[PDB]
Amino acid sequence: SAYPFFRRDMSWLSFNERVLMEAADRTLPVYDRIKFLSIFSSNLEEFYTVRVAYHQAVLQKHILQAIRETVIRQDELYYRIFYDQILPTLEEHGIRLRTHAPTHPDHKAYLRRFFHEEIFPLLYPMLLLPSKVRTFIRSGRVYLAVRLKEKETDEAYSYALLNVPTDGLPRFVELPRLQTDTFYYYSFLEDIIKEHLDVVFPGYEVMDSYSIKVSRDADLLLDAPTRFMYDGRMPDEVLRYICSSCDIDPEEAIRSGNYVNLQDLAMLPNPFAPRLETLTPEPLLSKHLEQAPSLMEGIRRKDYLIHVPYYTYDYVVRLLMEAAISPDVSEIRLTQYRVAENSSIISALEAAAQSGKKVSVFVELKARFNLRLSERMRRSGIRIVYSMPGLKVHAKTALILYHTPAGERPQGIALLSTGNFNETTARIYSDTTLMTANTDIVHDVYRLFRILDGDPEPARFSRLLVARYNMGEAITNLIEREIENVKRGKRGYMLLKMNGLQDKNVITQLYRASEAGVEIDLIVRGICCLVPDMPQSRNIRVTRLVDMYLEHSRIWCFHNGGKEEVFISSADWMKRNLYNRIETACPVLDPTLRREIIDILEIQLRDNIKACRIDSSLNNIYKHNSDEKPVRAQAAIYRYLKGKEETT
Amino acid sequence: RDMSWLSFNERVLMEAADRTLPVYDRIKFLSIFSSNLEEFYTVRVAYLQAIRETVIRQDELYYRIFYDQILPTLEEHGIRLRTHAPTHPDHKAYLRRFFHEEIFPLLYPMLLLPSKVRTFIRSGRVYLAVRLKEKETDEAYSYALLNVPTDGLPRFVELPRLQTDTFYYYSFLEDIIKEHLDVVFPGYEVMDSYSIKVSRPTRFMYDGRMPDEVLRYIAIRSGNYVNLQDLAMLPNPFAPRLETLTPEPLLSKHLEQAPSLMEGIRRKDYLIHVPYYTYDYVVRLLMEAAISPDVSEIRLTQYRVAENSSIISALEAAAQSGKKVSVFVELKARFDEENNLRLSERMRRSGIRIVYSMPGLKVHAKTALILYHTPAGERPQGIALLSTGNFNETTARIYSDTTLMTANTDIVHDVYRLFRILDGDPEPARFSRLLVARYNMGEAITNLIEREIENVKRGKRGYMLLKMNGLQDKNVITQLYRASEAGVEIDLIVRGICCLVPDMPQSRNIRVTRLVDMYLEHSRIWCFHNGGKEEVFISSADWLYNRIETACPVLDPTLRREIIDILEIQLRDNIKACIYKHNSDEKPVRAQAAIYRYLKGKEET
Repeated sequence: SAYPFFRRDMSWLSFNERVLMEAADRTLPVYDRIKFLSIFSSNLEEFYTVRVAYHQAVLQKHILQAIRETVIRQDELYYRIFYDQILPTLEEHGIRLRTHAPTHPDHKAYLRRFFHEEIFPLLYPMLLLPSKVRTFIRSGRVYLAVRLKEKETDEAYSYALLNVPTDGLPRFVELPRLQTDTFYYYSFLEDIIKEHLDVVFPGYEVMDSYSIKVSRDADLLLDAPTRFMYDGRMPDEVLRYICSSCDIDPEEAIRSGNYVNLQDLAMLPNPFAPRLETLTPEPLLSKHLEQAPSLMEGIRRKDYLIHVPYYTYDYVVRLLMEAAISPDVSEIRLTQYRVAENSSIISALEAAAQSGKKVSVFVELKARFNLRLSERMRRSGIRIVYSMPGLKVHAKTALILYHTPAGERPQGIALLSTGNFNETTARIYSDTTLMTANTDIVHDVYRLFRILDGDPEPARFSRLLVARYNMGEAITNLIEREIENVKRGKRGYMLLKMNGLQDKNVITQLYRASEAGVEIDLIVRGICCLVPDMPQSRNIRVTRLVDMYLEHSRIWCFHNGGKEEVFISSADWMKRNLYNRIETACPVLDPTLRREIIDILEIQLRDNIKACRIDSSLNNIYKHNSDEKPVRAQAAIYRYLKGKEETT
Repeated sequence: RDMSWLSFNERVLMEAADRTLPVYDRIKFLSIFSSNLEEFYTVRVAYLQAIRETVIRQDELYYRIFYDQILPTLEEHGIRLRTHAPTHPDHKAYLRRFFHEEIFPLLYPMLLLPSKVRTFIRSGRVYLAVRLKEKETDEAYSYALLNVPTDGLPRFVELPRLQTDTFYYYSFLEDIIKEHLDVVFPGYEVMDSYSIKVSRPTRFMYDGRMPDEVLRYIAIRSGNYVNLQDLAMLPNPFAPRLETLTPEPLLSKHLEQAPSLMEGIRRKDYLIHVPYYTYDYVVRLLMEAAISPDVSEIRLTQYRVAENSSIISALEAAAQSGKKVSVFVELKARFDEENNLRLSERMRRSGIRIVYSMPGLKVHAKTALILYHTPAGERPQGIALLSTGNFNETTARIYSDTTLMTANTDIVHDVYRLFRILDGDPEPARFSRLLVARYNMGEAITNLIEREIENVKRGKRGYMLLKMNGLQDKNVITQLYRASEAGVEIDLIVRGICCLVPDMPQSRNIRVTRLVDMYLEHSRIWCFHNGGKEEVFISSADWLYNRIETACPVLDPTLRREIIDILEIQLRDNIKACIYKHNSDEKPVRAQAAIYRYLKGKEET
């Protein structure tokens, strides 16, 4: 009906604004902020190469103008933070990231040597004669466009392109130091190059150079560029001089600040070891699990919930290793985003397959995405099955099966999760993992993998929710039940946390639930297309929580009068999630476990330090409140969980 | 000396010429010749007329093998390495797409303007000097330089194939650039291009078809292809059907049929010789250690931390099982990439302790140690792994190395102690059997030499057998001279750079063999005759005061027999290297194939 919806990209840009804000948070240790600057840059790179590109491919066959307008604004904010706060704060703590060329003799002597012995051999000085010689400018790299005037006083300017060899040198170059010195010194690689251009072009007067960067859909030449970003001091004559070979309208050209590709800030060294950066605490264990005779025995006796970064990642692989050398185990089956890197998990699985046990890995990746690693695994006896086009398996489940009679119920352990088991990222992910021996779940997971492995099985699950099967109905039923309850004069409440909410249908149901008097708390960090503070969303509160850990859990709580039901999911509610992929959602059956999740989510909804509420103009508004005691959810959750573990 | 080892490189080229050898074997020898003539020209010529005459006719020998024999032979076995652009449309289409999508974005076309703009030429890299006319009218020439981006792409490009096709098709990377020059220079009639290659600017191998004026626009003129040592990289479509460099990896069938590897080692010492055997035992043993409840800790030396390997995944698994896992890496890169940082961070997150070599004492000793749990002030009991090579095999050229796997209580305690010395722990620095560089090693070697000299003075035979990569040190060359005059017989098996001259008053007793074979002989072994009660050493280096090195005695008699057997195969007469009587009626073989036949035989006993 007549329902409002944010555009998804505007909503996305709102998210990256909040990332930029972490950088502006002066209460945070500098390197925390620097990390977020880098993240912001890498996110906007991804957005450009898939999302802006998409809209550019459509406009061949306003959104684009809106993006550009917003990005130009965010860019200005970025440089204000960088020059007015970051660089100054670094100096307050003895770090000098030089933005101009050193005057100090020793530093000069050093860099001149460095340029000569280390940089220069990695250069490729390219004169640009546009119609005469063709040249490529690779994406994700930084290049210097140099303007040259020769011997003759003639106005005619020459132009040259050179590389900043960050494929062979660091972006940031440390300058030698004495303990008596006030600072540690750093220089941009491209700055050093700028300061020595005269040796590269001896027969010219080097007029100026400007940093450029191009993002493109892929690095290729056409057979007979989503972004072209450059230092704003650059005259258009030289722009149209590289456009003289690129056919690039002033639409993709965005003039920006003096340093580009600043996602490399993630590479800026902190010479004060653990200082200048929030120390992440030591990951907790479960005492209960630890004091069982073996891990598999523990899960056989009780369900466990593991909340990671707070708890270790170690339980998945430890369990896998137990299972490897156990006589009782017939098979192990799990999902994996890719098989490309070596991992503990792969190793535990290889051991198991070599121990004769049936080992299957269902991998959600593509046609044209490793080869040696897969063959090593197959040789070990592991089986690897891919999602052939249509449904890609986004589900995050593992399965350990015991030897059982014949027509008996499968017995074993199911592991279900909001993210991947393999920790392989520099950013730390907050995620939630259920470990259960429950015979209904274990059977459902059992059945799921047979279905994914193409075997005949009835499309029917006891407790599990699978996408393109029972999940759509279940989500509708659950929401509807809250609507009904309000009409019976009972409380109607929902607590919903995910990375993204974008699906028009589910959003419309939510609006109808609000209209019906159902109260809704949404905790959504990324894209949200539901628009808050509206008549149709009058009973909805929208919280975006962004902090050091990536809030990646997907969790659903339906009040149901007071017989609360909690689900853990692999899916956000996008269009592609509820229809294209195979996903999972799982009921948390154990009451104390369900209670914990709600406790945690309540901690999140109580956050007054990082949490932001969204308004109808897509603004990130901090939920700060001096009157109440300060609570930041990522600190508090750790204290809560550590608390309970001392109560063993 | 130099005339003799230029005639050593003659003997390699001789093998390549050998028309009864399998094509890819011949191709690998040509490849060895090209890498050897190179090394010469950095360590010998840079350090002149007498060189040129004999080299330039070898260069003529080489190219004759290559063009007249190697190329058609491949064709005859259904391998088509083209020297020209394809006429076949499918191929023509492919390379054109390949050029645009893969090669072009990796290109840096630079017009050469010699005094206006300065530019560097990287050594070891192949470039294309390109000669341009902007129009056929001009008569004069523009010039340009082009990279051949073999750092991002292979030197030989395979063209797509149908099972029905007669051949496998390959093209040189630079030739594809040659054919597509006009996309790079649309404004010119692209007159020519020539392969160039520099050494350092001491040398300048280049395409002989190149004029000197363009040479002056920036010197040993050769054929149409430079850096032909790349011919090793050229793949063999037919598994191991046309080579000998990859026979079936051997298993230790005894160890294979023990109830576990850890059980096996616990009961007997084992030797593992690589290419010959599987590389898997170390990884598989490490995994057994990772799942085992008995294992208390795992220590290991590493060169760098760079590759995320099977071994890393294992140690991670061990650390996550709660075991102490420390890793001793000797070099940290200066211009640190994030992939190093990421891998190391993941390992740190997993429980693994990265400990970098504390100054001076870089560990070069490539060892591992698996420790069990033991009662009180008990002796450390476990497994120790000591090797001649690096634990992480990420090689292009194939190295042969030897690994001891022992649970011997003396060595295990010795390796234990060594790690604690590397872990900066104050320790009673006294090793029972092991010999450690800035500790007992120099004294011990000296005695070992002085016991043979002693034995000569006692009327008994004095004998040493040493296998080495090379021997530079003056003090020890003279130490070997000291033993030589004092009546001690000496065998030197070496490969690379060595300056000890034979055939003199101080070297009548020093014979020096240099093997002519495919794998890089990396083992470093010391054999002391000791009046017939023989002593053998596995060693991490060759002759002692800079880093920390290890020499390990081979205590087990049968393993000592084994190594001596191997070494002696490398010393026999029917094997290719360089009063008595025999005839010219036995077919010479290669040491490595003989060694393989030997180790295979041993296993099926």
